Amino acid sequence: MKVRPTVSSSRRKARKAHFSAPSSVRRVIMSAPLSKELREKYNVRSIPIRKGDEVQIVRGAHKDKEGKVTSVYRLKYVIHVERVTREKATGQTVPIGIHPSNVVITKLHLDKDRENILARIKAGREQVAKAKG
Amino acid sequence: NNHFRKHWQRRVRCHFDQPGKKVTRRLARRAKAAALAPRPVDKLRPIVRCPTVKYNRRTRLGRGFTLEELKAAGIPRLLAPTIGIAVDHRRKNLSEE
Amino acid sequence: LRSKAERQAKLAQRKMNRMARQGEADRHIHASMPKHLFSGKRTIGKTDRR
Amino acid sequence: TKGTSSFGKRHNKTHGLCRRCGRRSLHNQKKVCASCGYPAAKTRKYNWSEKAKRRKVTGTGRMRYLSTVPRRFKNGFRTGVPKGARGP
Amino acid sequence: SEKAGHQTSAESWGTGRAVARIPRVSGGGTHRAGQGAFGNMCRSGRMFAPTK
Amino acid sequence: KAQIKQALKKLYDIDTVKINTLIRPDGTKKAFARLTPDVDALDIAATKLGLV
Amino acid sequence: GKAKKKGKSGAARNYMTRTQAVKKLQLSLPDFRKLCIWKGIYPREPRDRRKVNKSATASTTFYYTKDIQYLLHEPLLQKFREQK
Amino acid sequence: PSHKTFRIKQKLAKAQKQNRPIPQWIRLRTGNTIRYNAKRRHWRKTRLGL
Amino acid sequence: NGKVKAGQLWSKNKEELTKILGELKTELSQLRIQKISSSGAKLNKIHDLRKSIARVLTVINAKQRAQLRLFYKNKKYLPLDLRPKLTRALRRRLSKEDASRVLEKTKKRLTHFPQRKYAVKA
RNA sequence: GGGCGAGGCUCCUUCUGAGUUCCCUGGAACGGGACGCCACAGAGGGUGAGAGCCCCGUAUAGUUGGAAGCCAAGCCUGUGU
RNA sequence: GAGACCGAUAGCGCACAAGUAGAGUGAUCGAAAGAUGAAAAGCACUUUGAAAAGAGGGUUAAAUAGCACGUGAAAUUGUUG
RNA sequence: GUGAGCCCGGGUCGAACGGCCUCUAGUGCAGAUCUUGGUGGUAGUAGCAAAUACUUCAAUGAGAACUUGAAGGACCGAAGUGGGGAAAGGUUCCAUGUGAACAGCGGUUGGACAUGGGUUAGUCGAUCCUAAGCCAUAGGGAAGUUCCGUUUCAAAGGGGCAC
RNA sequence: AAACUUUCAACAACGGAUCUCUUGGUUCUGGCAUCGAUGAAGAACGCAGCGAAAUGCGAUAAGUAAUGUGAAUUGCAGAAUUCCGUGAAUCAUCGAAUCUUUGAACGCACAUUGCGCCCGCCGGUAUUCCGGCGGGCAUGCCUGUUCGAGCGUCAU
Ligand SMILES: [Zn+2]
Repeated sequence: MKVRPTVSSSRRKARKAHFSAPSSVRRVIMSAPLSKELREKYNVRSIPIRKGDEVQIVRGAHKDKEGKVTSVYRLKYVIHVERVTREKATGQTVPIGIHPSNVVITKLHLDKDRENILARIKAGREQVAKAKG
Repeated sequence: NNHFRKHWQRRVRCHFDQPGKKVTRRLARRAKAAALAPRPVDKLRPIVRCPTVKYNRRTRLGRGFTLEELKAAGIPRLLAPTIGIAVDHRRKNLSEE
Repeated sequence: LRSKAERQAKLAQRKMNRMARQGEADRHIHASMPKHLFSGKRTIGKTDRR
Repeated sequence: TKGTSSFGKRHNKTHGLCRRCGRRSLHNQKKVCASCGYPAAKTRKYNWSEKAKRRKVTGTGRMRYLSTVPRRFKNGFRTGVPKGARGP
Repeated sequence: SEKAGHQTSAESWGTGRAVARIPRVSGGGTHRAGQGAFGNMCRSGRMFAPTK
Repeated sequence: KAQIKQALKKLYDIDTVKINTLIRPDGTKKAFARLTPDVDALDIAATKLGLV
Repeated sequence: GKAKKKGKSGAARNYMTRTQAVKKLQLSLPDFRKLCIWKGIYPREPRDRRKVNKSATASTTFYYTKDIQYLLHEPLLQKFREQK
Repeated sequence: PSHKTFRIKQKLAKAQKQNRPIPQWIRLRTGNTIRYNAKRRHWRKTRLGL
Repeated sequence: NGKVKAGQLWSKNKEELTKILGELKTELSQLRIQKISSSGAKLNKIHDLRKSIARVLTVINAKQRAQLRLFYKNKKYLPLDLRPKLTRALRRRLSKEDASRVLEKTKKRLTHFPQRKYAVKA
């Protein structure tokens, strides 16, 4: 149960915020879990997804397919995975939109900022566990 | 005897804000106590007798102590409101009691 | 894509073509129940129309 | 002939465009706008027309300056720059 | 809202030979013109005994 | 016209004997600048303006 | 364009008489003569003095309008007023 | 008329530049609900009101 | 080309910034003619030239205003654009010193009988 | 009469628990069955159908970094023109 | 931040490029109008037509969802019995 | 089931809903020349009859009385069915292309629809002048929005000269 | 017997009711005090590679600077991002700026892009002519400065 007066449990306000969120908020909204190996390596459960990550689809009709993230259509709240496509009528290839909560990240596209994100998440989790323990 | 011959609907006051106003008053009192600590939240008041023949049986708190009361108690009139004592220069002591 | 866009532009005209508008600029709303034809009484003096 | 034939003589203009409010309400002979009351200093408004007041009230236009005032109040009308910010 | 159904200018067209005597929206050039108003039986009108 | 001829001289070293102006129905101004006879307008349009 | 009027350009704008210059600077005659000596403002001669001023004689003194405009900015004017 | 003021001609210029159908790429945007120009004007239908 | 970063502009002074503004304006003027004569990827270049001109103008204005604020640091009257904005009512408000000024009789009373700190035994 | 002032409060900032385990229906499990886990969090929303444990958030103590004020235990000092 | 409120003829006139379109010389007056599908996968290719389209053949879980698009009542109409 | 109604089968459909006891109301329709929306018979009906009038060949095109060229026949008849303007409109002008809608019949045509093009001045107007008239100022009214006032009961400014 | 009219049924029409949905209304509660001559509210006209509107913005024009975040935008086109970074974005924040013509609206006017005046700077053969650019010029009132007027009261 929510306690804080700044927290609203209004369904109307929640849906308005979700479907009118700006791009930086949508980046946080399209987060994906890490694989078990990455979770034990980094002590991180979930991260915002980005182009160049390698994912495994665990839900839907394209389950167990693997590939790299080729596009993050934040306007459609969807990601595109290479070779997870379908055929149009005309015989051309069109990407299939996958929600990032239906995939699991198996390889991270790493740079300095991503390492900073992972490090500060790990440090916060350890600090919280130490304080509550 | 119903007085509804004016445009009474423009001047209807409901009181849905009664618990909210109680909460606001309690928050203001807690803030005042925290600002005044360790002083008491209120000033000392004298005991006075109510006027008229209906209410002269009963005593109550008055506005403030008289100048002659402060003089007989040895508290200067400039010191008294700085140590939590209310002062009333209008009230007089007509009787000794 | 050009063929799809042209088809969508043609499909956008179906309601106004059923309403028989001369293009999209024709938005005139006519008086179907005019007051001069649906109110008042014809008296013995001056009349409103011949 | 007070109807259709008389309507053919309508080719003058009682009102032109007002410079202050943009409506075709500036009386060309009196030089007074019927809508906004130009060239009087005050803008014409009346309490017998709540609709007319709400058509022109504050917030129905652009609020080019007034829309930025609540943010400056929230930050306390501060001046200067963040510490260490690039610049002059 | 206390103003619901009453933000219109409308007058009855009088007793005649054609239409019912409900007040009707004045003007022209729009669908609202000539339509009934203010009644609890009218579309876009004030409800009977508005809640207070 | 004076501003137009000064701008043409400043930008392209173009000298004009006269300039005629009109305002187009779209709201932009059009200027016909007749050059001095010693200078070739076709040469200017080919090199400076690239109008071939 | 609009037709120009006579006497609004040329020498009539180029020259001023001494009376016009003194009234323009709002000075007394001794202060004006002193300032002209000190700043090097010299008498001038138009080709036709009637085009400058119809009441001018052979003893009328002329100056350049631009020279009088330049004298408008000299800091000694405020010094004169301060001493007065 | 041929005789017109600068302000009137400027307003007529703005109306001429506004008088167009919508670009066809608008209908292909994601979540588009614009199907035609609902404010399109014609010289026979609706007056500018100047 | 045509993309000028703010970081390199913040170290220049007025003359090279003016020179850069001149070259950018010349390139944009030529590129508009290139646009109306042919179509290509040069529209990206005209967009970058427009934004670069905006950046150069911003930096020149900021440096000029900083120099003027340094010049007017110790003067009683400042230009109206350099004065703080606040609101009109805030500018008309009495100053803190003037609002805190008290009479001398009040000052004597406050010096010798201020509000004391006290507690009352229960 | 002056000057310090421990500490506290207000505001933005970093961070927070637990299943996408197995079977069936299904285009898609967020449904049914089984076995677990978290809970100061079983408010709300999203995700291909009713999701505490998939994702954002939610609860509680705190924990990073910054700015401007206010209150304040006490402590140094001048002394009477 | 909420509700024993209303759920597209309701609820603000306005859930939509609504004080808009439109009307009036003018003051003023002032609407109608939401919903394919999880995903456009919005029909390749063949064929008949000048074309609109039709028929095959496809997409889809479903076209008995075809940008006239969820469901699809009645008045009223066509065919068949 | 006396009844208002309740329950089930079959078809369609796609995401929520019901029973029981209490609580609550914007709670039950055939009428109101009721409101809004939709739809019939009338009915393939009334009608599409002022302004004298059309015809032949060829081309274009899926399709030609109302497109074009040529060939004929007519009409306006200089107070025109001609050539140009003022008001009003505002791109209707010109070229090219065109499905539907509109042009009360048709349409290859169009003032329709789509994309483009087009308006060049020291001498033509505006701009300047004043007319009937209107509005500031001085000043006086008015609770006031403002009213009068336009030469006034106003210190309402120009020129020249100077050792 | 058919046709026609009417009745009953199935399917197909017409039309948009019903059901479910809801980034919207409505009502209550809590918090806060902040428009403008330093030119507001309102109006007009413009600005995107490809927009008419809505939205955003002002010739620095779907934006500039700064701070933060950390890889998009997306309908098409075209470019990205040294990804181990002075850095994508129709991102967020927002303390620095820009802010056309107007409008209480202020040189006089405005049914005119009409007519001026003052002071600078630049260019064109230019002491005179022509052009461009910059800064100014409303009213009432207050404090002060300075220049004045009147046998109004005086001194000498
Ligand atoms: Zn006006």
